[PDB]
Amino acid sequence: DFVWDEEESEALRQARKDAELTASADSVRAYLKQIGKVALLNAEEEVELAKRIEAGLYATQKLAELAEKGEKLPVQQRRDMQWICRDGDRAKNHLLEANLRLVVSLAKRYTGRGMAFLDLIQEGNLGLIRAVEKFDYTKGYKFSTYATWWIRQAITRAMADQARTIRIPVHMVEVINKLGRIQRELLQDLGREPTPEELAKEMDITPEKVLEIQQYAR
Amino acid sequence: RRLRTVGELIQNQIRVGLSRMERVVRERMTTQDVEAITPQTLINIRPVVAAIKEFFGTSQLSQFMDQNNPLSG
Amino acid sequence: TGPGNRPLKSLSDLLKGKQGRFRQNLLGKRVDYSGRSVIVVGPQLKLH
Amino acid sequence: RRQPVTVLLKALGWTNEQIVERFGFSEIMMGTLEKDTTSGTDEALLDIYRKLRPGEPPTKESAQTLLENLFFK
Repeated sequence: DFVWDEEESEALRQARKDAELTASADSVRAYLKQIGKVALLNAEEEVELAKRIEAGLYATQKLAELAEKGEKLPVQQRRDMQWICRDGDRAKNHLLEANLRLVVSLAKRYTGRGMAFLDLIQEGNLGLIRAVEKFDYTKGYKFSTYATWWIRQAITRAMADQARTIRIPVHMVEVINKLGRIQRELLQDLGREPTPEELAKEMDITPEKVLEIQQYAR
Repeated sequence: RRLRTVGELIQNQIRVGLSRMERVVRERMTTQDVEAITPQTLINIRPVVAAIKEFFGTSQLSQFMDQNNPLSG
Repeated sequence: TGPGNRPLKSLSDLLKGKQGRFRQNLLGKRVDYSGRSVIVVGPQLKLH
Repeated sequence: RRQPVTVLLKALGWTNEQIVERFGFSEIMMGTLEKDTTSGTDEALLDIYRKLRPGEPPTKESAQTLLENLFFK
Protein backbone atom coordinates (compact mmCIF):
# COMPACT_ATOMS: atom_id res chain seq x y z
CA ASP A 1 0.00 0.00 0.00
CA PHE A 2 0.86 3.70 -0.23
CA VAL A 3 1.50 6.00 2.74
CA TRP A 4 3.81 9.02 3.08
CA ASP A 5 3.05 10.15 6.62
CA GLU A 6 5.61 12.04 8.69
CA GLU A 7 6.98 8.80 10.16
CA GLU A 8 7.99 7.51 6.72
CA SER A 9 9.69 10.82 5.95
CA GLU A 10 11.65 10.59 9.20
CA ALA A 11 12.55 6.97 8.41
CA LEU A 12 13.95 7.97 5.02
CA ARG A 13 15.79 10.87 6.67
CA GLN A 14 17.42 8.31 8.97
CA ALA A 15 18.12 5.90 6.10
CA ARG A 16 19.96 8.50 4.02
CA LYS A 17 22.12 9.29 7.06
CA ASP A 18 22.83 5.61 7.75
CA ALA A 19 23.74 5.03 4.08
CA GLU A 20 27.02 6.94 4.55
CA LEU A 21 28.89 3.66 5.15
CA THR A 22 29.19 1.54 2.00
CA ALA A 23 30.27 -1.96 3.07
CA SER A 24 28.54 -1.79 6.44
CA ALA A 25 28.80 -5.04 8.40
CA ASP A 26 25.17 -4.51 9.46
CA SER A 27 24.07 -5.32 5.88
CA VAL A 28 23.77 -8.99 4.90
CA ARG A 29 22.89 -8.26 1.26
CA ALA A 30 26.32 -9.06 -0.18
CA TYR A 31 26.54 -12.13 2.05
CA LEU A 32 23.14 -13.30 0.77
CA LYS A 33 24.32 -12.83 -2.82
CA GLN A 34 27.41 -14.89 -1.96
CA ILE A 35 25.29 -17.72 -0.53
CA GLY A 36 23.49 -18.09 -3.84
CA LYS A 37 20.76 -20.73 -3.87
CA VAL A 38 20.84 -24.31 -2.59
CA ALA A 39 17.64 -26.23 -1.96
CA LEU A 40 16.45 -27.27 1.48
CA LEU A 41 17.27 -30.93 2.16
CA ASN A 42 15.00 -33.57 3.68
CA ALA A 43 15.93 -35.97 6.46
CA GLU A 44 16.98 -38.81 4.14
CA GLU A 45 19.40 -36.62 2.17
CA GLU A 46 20.86 -35.14 5.37
CA VAL A 47 21.46 -38.58 6.87
CA GLU A 48 23.00 -39.60 3.54
CA LEU A 49 25.38 -36.64 3.79
CA ALA A 50 26.31 -37.49 7.38
CA LYS A 51 26.89 -41.12 6.41
CA ARG A 52 29.22 -40.01 3.61
CA ILE A 53 31.04 -37.65 6.00
CA GLU A 54 31.72 -40.37 8.57
CA ALA A 55 32.71 -42.85 5.85
CA GLY A 56 35.19 -40.33 4.45
CA LEU A 57 36.65 -39.65 7.89
CA TYR A 58 37.20 -43.37 8.51
CA ALA A 59 38.69 -43.73 5.03
CA THR A 60 41.06 -40.88 5.88
CA GLN A 61 42.07 -42.67 9.09
CA LYS A 62 42.82 -45.97 7.34
CA LEU A 63 44.57 -44.24 4.42
CA ALA A 64 46.76 -42.33 6.88
CA GLU A 65 47.67 -45.61 8.58
CA LEU A 66 48.50 -47.23 5.23
CA ALA A 67 50.52 -44.21 4.07
CA GLU A 68 53.02 -44.94 6.87
CA LYS A 69 52.98 -48.61 7.94
CA GLY A 70 53.28 -49.99 4.41
CA GLU A 71 50.87 -52.84 3.70
CA LYS A 72 49.52 -50.72 0.83
CA LEU A 73 46.93 -52.46 -1.30
CA PRO A 74 47.40 -52.24 -5.08
CA VAL A 75 46.86 -48.82 -6.62
CA GLN A 76 43.47 -49.76 -8.09
CA GLN A 77 41.89 -50.16 -4.63
CA ARG A 78 43.84 -47.20 -3.24
CA ARG A 79 42.20 -45.10 -5.97
CA ASP A 80 38.73 -46.00 -4.70
CA MET A 81 39.78 -45.08 -1.16
CA GLN A 82 41.16 -41.81 -2.57
CA TRP A 83 37.70 -41.29 -4.08
CA ILE A 84 35.91 -41.97 -0.77
CA CYS A 85 37.90 -39.34 1.12
CA ARG A 86 37.14 -36.71 -1.53
CA ASP A 87 33.47 -37.71 -1.42
CA GLY A 88 33.44 -37.18 2.34
CA ASP A 89 35.00 -33.73 1.99
CA ARG A 90 32.42 -32.77 -0.64
CA ALA A 91 29.59 -34.08 1.55
CA LYS A 92 30.76 -31.95 4.48
CA ASN A 93 30.97 -28.89 2.22
CA HIS A 94 27.45 -29.44 0.85
CA LEU A 95 25.95 -30.05 4.28
CA LEU A 96 27.44 -26.79 5.55
CA GLU A 97 26.29 -24.91 2.44
CA ALA A 98 22.73 -26.07 3.09
CA ASN A 99 22.27 -24.03 6.32
CA LEU A 100 23.89 -20.61 5.85
CA ARG A 101 20.47 -18.97 5.56
CA LEU A 102 19.47 -20.81 8.75
CA VAL A 103 22.46 -19.14 10.40
CA VAL A 104 21.27 -15.79 9.02
CA SER A 105 17.71 -16.26 10.27
CA LEU A 106 18.98 -17.21 13.72
CA ALA A 107 21.36 -14.23 13.82
CA LYS A 108 18.77 -11.64 12.78
CA ARG A 109 17.25 -11.87 16.28
CA TYR A 110 20.35 -10.51 18.07
CA THR A 111 20.92 -7.40 15.93
CA GLY A 112 20.89 -3.93 17.46
CA ARG A 113 22.68 -4.89 20.69
CA GLY A 114 26.21 -3.90 19.62
CA MET A 115 27.58 -6.57 17.29
CA ALA A 116 27.27 -6.28 13.53
CA PHE A 117 24.98 -8.69 11.70
CA LEU A 118 27.84 -10.28 9.75
CA ASP A 119 29.92 -10.89 12.90
CA LEU A 120 26.97 -12.64 14.53
CA ILE A 121 26.60 -14.61 11.29
CA GLN A 122 30.25 -15.68 11.51
CA GLU A 123 29.75 -16.85 15.09
CA GLY A 124 26.66 -18.77 14.00
CA ASN A 125 28.61 -20.30 11.11
CA LEU A 126 31.26 -21.54 13.53
CA GLY A 127 28.50 -22.94 15.72
CA LEU A 128 27.30 -24.76 12.61
CA ILE A 129 30.81 -26.16 12.06
CA ARG A 130 30.62 -27.39 15.66
CA ALA A 131 27.20 -28.90 14.91
CA VAL A 132 28.35 -30.91 11.88
CA GLU A 133 31.21 -32.31 13.99
CA LYS A 134 28.75 -33.76 16.55
CA PHE A 135 25.83 -34.79 14.31
CA ASP A 136 24.87 -38.47 14.44
CA TYR A 137 22.75 -40.53 12.06
CA THR A 138 21.95 -42.82 15.01
CA LYS A 139 19.98 -40.12 16.84
CA GLY A 140 17.78 -39.48 13.79
CA TYR A 141 17.08 -35.77 14.32
CA LYS A 142 16.56 -33.23 11.59
CA PHE A 143 19.89 -31.45 11.23
CA SER A 144 18.29 -27.99 11.20
CA THR A 145 16.70 -28.25 14.66
CA TYR A 146 19.78 -29.97 16.11
CA ALA A 147 22.20 -27.38 14.71
CA THR A 148 19.93 -24.54 15.84
CA TRP A 149 20.97 -25.12 19.45
CA TRP A 150 24.65 -24.99 18.49
CA ILE A 151 24.21 -21.84 16.40
CA ARG A 152 22.29 -20.01 19.13
CA GLN A 153 24.60 -21.12 21.95
CA ALA A 154 27.64 -20.02 19.93
CA ILE A 155 25.99 -16.65 19.28
CA THR A 156 25.18 -16.29 22.99
CA ARG A 157 28.72 -17.28 23.98
CA ALA A 158 30.17 -14.64 21.66
CA MET A 159 27.64 -12.12 22.97
CA ALA A 160 28.35 -13.10 26.59
CA ASP A 161 32.12 -13.12 26.03
CA GLN A 162 33.85 -10.31 27.90
CA ALA A 163 36.08 -9.60 24.88
CA ARG A 164 33.78 -8.74 21.97
CA THR A 165 33.69 -6.31 19.05
CA ILE A 166 31.05 -4.01 20.51
CA ARG A 167 30.87 -1.11 18.08
CA ILE A 168 28.19 1.22 19.49
CA PRO A 169 27.30 4.26 17.34
CA VAL A 170 28.82 7.67 18.04
CA HIS A 171 25.39 9.35 17.84
CA MET A 172 23.93 7.28 20.72
CA VAL A 173 26.42 7.77 23.58
CA GLU A 174 24.93 11.02 24.90
CA VAL A 175 21.34 9.78 25.03
CA ILE A 176 22.52 6.52 26.62
CA ASN A 177 24.29 8.52 29.34
CA LYS A 178 21.13 10.56 29.87
CA LEU A 179 19.09 7.34 30.06
CA GLY A 180 21.48 5.94 32.65
CA ARG A 181 21.34 9.06 34.81
CA ILE A 182 17.55 9.31 34.65
CA GLN A 183 17.06 5.60 35.36
CA ARG A 184 19.42 5.89 38.33
CA GLU A 185 17.51 8.86 39.73
CA LEU A 186 14.14 7.18 39.21
CA LEU A 187 15.38 3.99 40.86
CA GLN A 188 16.69 5.94 43.85
CA ASP A 189 13.47 7.93 44.35
CA LEU A 190 10.69 5.59 43.15
CA GLY A 191 11.81 2.64 45.29
CA ARG A 192 11.85 0.23 42.32
CA GLU A 193 13.25 -0.17 38.83
CA PRO A 194 11.42 2.25 36.50
CA THR A 195 9.20 0.92 33.74
CA PRO A 196 9.94 2.38 30.27
CA GLU A 197 6.79 4.52 30.51
CA GLU A 198 8.26 6.54 33.39
CA LEU A 199 11.57 6.85 31.55
CA ALA A 200 9.79 8.11 28.43
CA LYS A 201 7.90 10.57 30.62
CA GLU A 202 11.19 11.95 31.95
CA MET A 203 13.21 11.95 28.70
CA ASP A 204 10.44 13.40 26.48
CA ILE A 205 10.67 10.53 23.97
CA THR A 206 8.35 7.76 22.86
CA PRO A 207 8.64 4.63 25.06
CA GLU A 208 9.69 2.31 22.22
CA LYS A 209 12.73 4.56 21.85
CA VAL A 210 13.44 3.76 25.50
CA LEU A 211 13.23 0.04 24.76
CA GLU A 212 15.46 0.50 21.70
CA ILE A 213 18.13 2.52 23.52
CA GLN A 214 18.17 0.10 26.45
CA GLN A 215 19.37 -2.69 24.13
CA TYR A 216 22.75 -0.95 23.76
CA ALA A 217 23.25 -0.93 27.54
CA ARG A 218 25.49 -3.57 29.10
CA ARG B 1 19.14 43.23 36.06
CA ARG B 2 18.17 41.96 39.51
CA LEU B 3 19.78 40.38 42.56
CA ARG B 4 19.07 36.71 43.23
CA THR B 5 19.98 37.01 46.90
CA VAL B 6 20.74 34.31 49.47
CA GLY B 7 17.10 33.62 50.25
CA GLU B 8 16.07 33.04 46.63
CA LEU B 9 19.21 30.98 45.97
CA ILE B 10 18.30 28.65 48.84
CA GLN B 11 14.64 28.68 47.76
CA ASN B 12 15.46 27.36 44.28
CA GLN B 13 17.31 24.34 45.67
CA ILE B 14 14.51 23.75 48.17
CA ARG B 15 12.19 23.76 45.15
CA VAL B 16 14.29 21.14 43.36
CA GLY B 17 14.40 18.90 46.42
CA LEU B 18 10.66 19.24 46.96
CA SER B 19 10.18 18.36 43.29
CA ARG B 20 12.04 15.09 43.90
CA MET B 21 10.04 14.40 47.06
CA GLU B 22 6.87 15.10 45.06
CA ARG B 23 7.67 12.23 42.70
CA VAL B 24 8.36 10.06 45.74
CA VAL B 25 4.86 10.89 47.00
CA ARG B 26 3.32 10.30 43.57
CA GLU B 27 4.73 6.77 43.68
CA ARG B 28 4.33 5.51 47.24
CA MET B 29 0.87 7.08 47.50
CA THR B 30 -0.28 4.69 44.74
CA THR B 31 1.47 1.56 46.08
CA GLN B 32 -0.10 1.20 49.56
CA ASP B 33 -3.47 0.43 51.09
CA VAL B 34 -5.56 3.59 51.33
CA GLU B 35 -6.21 2.66 54.97
CA ALA B 36 -2.53 2.39 55.92
CA ILE B 37 -1.20 5.44 54.05
CA THR B 38 -0.43 8.41 56.29
CA PRO B 39 1.28 11.75 55.56
CA GLN B 40 4.49 10.70 57.33
CA THR B 41 4.66 7.43 55.37
CA LEU B 42 4.25 9.22 52.02
CA ILE B 43 7.17 11.63 52.51
CA ASN B 44 10.88 10.96 52.06
CA ILE B 45 12.91 13.94 53.24
CA ARG B 46 16.24 12.67 51.90
CA PRO B 47 16.05 14.44 48.49
CA VAL B 48 15.41 17.81 50.17
CA VAL B 49 18.23 17.43 52.70
CA ALA B 50 20.53 16.22 49.92
CA ALA B 51 19.69 19.26 47.78
CA ILE B 52 20.32 21.69 50.65
CA LYS B 53 23.60 19.97 51.51
CA GLU B 54 24.60 20.05 47.84
CA PHE B 55 23.94 23.79 47.69
CA PHE B 56 25.91 24.59 50.83
CA GLY B 57 28.78 22.25 49.92
CA THR B 58 29.21 22.62 46.16
CA SER B 59 27.49 25.74 44.78
CA GLN B 60 29.87 28.31 43.32
CA LEU B 61 27.93 31.03 45.17
CA SER B 62 28.55 29.41 48.57
CA GLN B 63 32.10 30.49 49.41
CA PHE B 64 34.51 30.37 52.32
CA MET B 65 34.26 33.81 53.89
CA ASP B 66 37.29 36.06 53.38
CA GLN B 67 38.37 36.32 57.02
CA ASN B 68 41.63 38.12 56.20
CA ASN B 69 40.30 41.13 58.12
CA PRO B 70 36.91 42.56 59.10
CA LEU B 71 36.63 44.73 55.98
CA SER B 72 37.29 41.77 53.69
CA GLY B 73 34.45 39.78 55.25
CA THR C 1 34.16 0.86 21.92
CA GLY C 2 35.03 -0.35 25.40
CA PRO C 3 32.72 -1.12 28.32
CA GLY C 4 32.22 2.60 28.95
CA ASN C 5 30.72 3.00 25.46
CA ARG C 6 33.83 4.98 24.47
CA PRO C 7 36.16 4.23 21.53
CA LEU C 8 39.44 2.42 22.13
CA LYS C 9 42.64 4.35 21.53
CA SER C 10 44.52 3.06 18.48
CA LEU C 11 48.13 3.31 17.32
CA SER C 12 47.47 6.54 15.42
CA ASP C 13 46.13 8.21 18.56
CA LEU C 14 49.63 7.88 20.04
CA LEU C 15 50.76 10.68 17.72
CA LYS C 16 47.48 12.21 16.52
CA GLY C 17 46.07 13.95 19.57
CA LYS C 18 46.59 17.26 21.33
CA GLN C 19 48.86 15.32 23.72
CA GLY C 20 50.43 13.32 20.90
CA ARG C 21 54.11 12.62 20.41
CA PHE C 22 54.61 15.40 17.85
CA ARG C 23 53.26 18.06 20.26
CA GLN C 24 54.94 16.91 23.50
CA ASN C 25 58.10 18.99 23.14
CA LEU C 26 56.31 22.11 21.90
CA LEU C 27 54.25 22.70 25.04
CA GLY C 28 55.76 24.29 28.12
CA LYS C 29 57.07 21.96 30.80
CA ARG C 30 58.30 22.13 34.39
CA VAL C 31 62.07 22.06 34.88
CA ASP C 32 64.32 21.12 37.80
CA TYR C 33 67.07 23.29 39.32
CA SER C 34 64.80 26.35 39.23
CA GLY C 35 63.22 28.71 41.73
CA ARG C 36 61.11 31.85 41.89
CA SER C 37 61.05 34.83 44.24
CA VAL C 38 60.08 38.47 44.60
CA ILE C 39 62.60 41.06 43.39
CA VAL C 40 64.00 44.20 45.02
CA VAL C 41 66.46 46.80 43.77
CA GLY C 42 70.10 45.99 44.45
CA PRO C 43 71.54 49.45 43.74
CA GLN C 44 75.01 48.50 45.04
CA LEU C 45 75.37 45.62 42.57
CA LYS C 46 77.50 45.71 39.45
CA LEU C 47 75.75 45.19 36.13
CA HIS C 48 76.93 41.56 35.94
CA ARG D 1 12.26 27.62 12.52
CA ARG D 2 10.71 31.00 11.76
CA GLN D 3 7.07 31.33 10.72
CA PRO D 4 4.71 34.17 9.82
CA VAL D 5 3.40 35.58 13.07
CA THR D 6 -0.22 35.13 12.00
CA VAL D 7 0.34 31.36 12.08
CA LEU D 8 0.50 31.79 15.86
CA LEU D 9 -2.51 34.12 15.98
CA LYS D 10 -4.65 31.65 14.04
CA ALA D 11 -3.35 28.86 16.29
CA LEU D 12 -4.58 30.92 19.25
CA GLY D 13 -8.10 31.19 17.82
CA TRP D 14 -7.99 34.44 15.83
CA THR D 15 -9.88 34.70 12.55
CA ASN D 16 -8.76 36.89 9.67
CA GLU D 17 -11.47 39.41 10.57
CA GLN D 18 -10.14 39.74 14.12
CA ILE D 19 -6.53 40.07 12.94
CA VAL D 20 -7.57 42.75 10.45
CA GLU D 21 -9.55 44.60 13.13
CA ARG D 22 -6.67 44.59 15.63
CA PHE D 23 -3.60 44.97 13.38
CA GLY D 24 -5.14 46.70 10.35
CA PHE D 25 -3.35 49.95 11.23
CA SER D 26 -0.05 48.62 9.81
CA GLU D 27 0.42 47.55 6.20
CA ILE D 28 3.23 45.08 6.93
CA MET D 29 0.98 43.06 9.26
CA MET D 30 -1.71 42.95 6.56
CA GLY D 31 0.86 41.90 3.98
CA THR D 32 2.01 39.10 6.28
CA LEU D 33 -1.61 38.04 6.82
CA GLU D 34 -2.45 38.15 3.11
CA LYS D 35 0.70 36.15 2.22
CA ASP D 36 0.22 33.25 4.63
CA THR D 37 -0.76 29.77 3.41
CA THR D 38 -2.88 28.97 6.49
CA SER D 39 -6.67 28.87 6.52
CA GLY D 40 -7.59 28.60 10.19
CA THR D 41 -6.86 27.44 13.70
CA ASP D 42 -6.57 23.69 13.10
CA GLU D 43 -4.25 24.00 10.10
CA ALA D 44 -2.06 26.51 11.94
CA LEU D 45 -1.90 24.24 14.99
CA LEU D 46 -0.90 21.24 12.87
CA ASP D 47 1.77 23.30 11.08
CA ILE D 48 3.17 24.43 14.45
CA TYR D 49 3.11 20.85 15.74
CA ARG D 50 5.14 19.60 12.78
CA LYS D 51 7.97 22.00 13.60
CA LEU D 52 7.61 21.36 17.34
CA ARG D 53 7.50 17.54 17.04
CA PRO D 54 9.44 16.62 13.88
CA GLY D 55 8.83 13.08 12.68
CA GLU D 56 5.89 12.43 15.03
CA PRO D 57 2.29 11.89 13.88
CA PRO D 58 0.19 15.06 14.21
CA THR D 59 -3.37 15.10 15.56
CA LYS D 60 -5.84 17.71 16.80
CA GLU D 61 -5.49 16.93 20.51
CA SER D 62 -1.70 16.68 20.40
CA ALA D 63 -1.15 20.10 18.82
CA GLN D 64 -3.96 21.85 20.69
CA THR D 65 -2.69 20.67 24.08
CA LEU D 66 0.98 21.15 23.17
CA LEU D 67 0.56 24.83 22.33
CA GLU D 68 -1.21 25.32 25.67
CA ASN D 69 1.40 23.38 27.65
CA LEU D 70 4.12 25.51 26.05
CA PHE D 71 3.04 28.88 27.42
CA PHE D 72 -0.37 28.88 29.15
CA LYS D 73 -0.23 26.00 31.67
